[PDB]
Amino acid sequence: MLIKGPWTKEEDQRVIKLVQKYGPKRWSVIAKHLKGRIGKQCRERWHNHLNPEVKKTSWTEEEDRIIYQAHKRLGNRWAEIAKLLPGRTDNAIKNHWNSTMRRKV
DNA sequence: CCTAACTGACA
DNA sequence: TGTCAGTTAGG
Repeated sequence: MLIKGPWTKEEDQRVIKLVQKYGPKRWSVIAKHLKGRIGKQCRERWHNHLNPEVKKTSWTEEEDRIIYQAHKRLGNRWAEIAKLLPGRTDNAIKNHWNSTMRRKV
């Protein structure tokens, strides 16, 4: 039967409302309503740039300058960079770098 | 280039 | 259980 695979439909529609109600710090409970997409699955879709709580402004200049600096000293510490960078959680700035800025300017 | 999607290791 | 560091997948 259908299980795992891409994350959408009865996936976002759940975490999307459950996060705005509880918050991204109860993945253990959030998971219970996602049927099989438990524990980590919910976190995977989220904590990146999905959070409707942060409009998809994306990288351009005022943010593209972050990786160029933040990574230059704390790149391998995406967790703290992300914390000091509201919006792009510990995943957006991580994959962005290793795809877009994969040249360590 | 851009976000999404997951795994292994760690706190 | 959640986070932390890196890699993978589709558009």
